[PDB]
Amino acid sequence: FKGLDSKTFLSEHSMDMKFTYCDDRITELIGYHPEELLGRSAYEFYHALDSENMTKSHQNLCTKGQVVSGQYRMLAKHGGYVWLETQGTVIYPQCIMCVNYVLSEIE
Amino acid sequence: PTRFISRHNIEGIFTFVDHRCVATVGYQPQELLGKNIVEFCHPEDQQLLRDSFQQVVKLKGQVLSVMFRFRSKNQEWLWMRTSSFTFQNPYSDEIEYIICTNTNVKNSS
Ligand SMILES: O=[N+]([O-])c1c(Nc2cccc(F)c2)ccc2nonc12
Repeated sequence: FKGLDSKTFLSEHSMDMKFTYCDDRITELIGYHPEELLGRSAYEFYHALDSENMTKSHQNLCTKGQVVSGQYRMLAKHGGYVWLETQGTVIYPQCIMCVNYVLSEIE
Repeated sequence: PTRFISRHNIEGIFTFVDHRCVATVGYQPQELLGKNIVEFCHPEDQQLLRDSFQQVVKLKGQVLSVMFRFRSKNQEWLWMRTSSFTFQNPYSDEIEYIICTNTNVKNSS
């Protein structure tokens, strides 16, 4: 069983969703080292079945300034996916600041 | 734009600091963690900063931005624009904390 703090990680993105920062909690959860995400679009990591929903969430984030993503699956480093939800906020546009919380174990 | 992320409790104490702080304000994360952000704030701006932290928790997750002068590791006053918002994991009733993006900006126009 994991505490609340331990299932959350912060990330920062340019407006095209490319990672510009990720906190190290992601390693313990999903396997990635932050340095290996940098410059990659978050879209590369969404499950195919969530791509249209996440495109819509990104559009809402950019037009409203904030969004809660709803549940989606992020591809884990060593295979499989984790369920997540993300609260996104645009910093003014300068960048996107995401609070990502894991909803499941790796599947 | 040089910027770094920090997390604070409601009182203003740094509880997480992104390593980009070194390039932005010259301190290591370990020199900021456990200290209040107001301890680095110009005396003219300290109350504005306190009041901003007090209000952001009432704004339902909207961003509140504040400009203030931050004392760099060189003991020089840098203009910072801090954009803050509260977060609480919706599956819990944990007390909100504050997430900040801190950017060195110009005071000019
Ligand atoms: O813009 N974004 O970068 C963004 C997200 N990024 C993200 C952050 C962490 C993991 C992940 F798979 C994706 C995740 C959910 C989002 N909903 O709107 N934008 C989002």
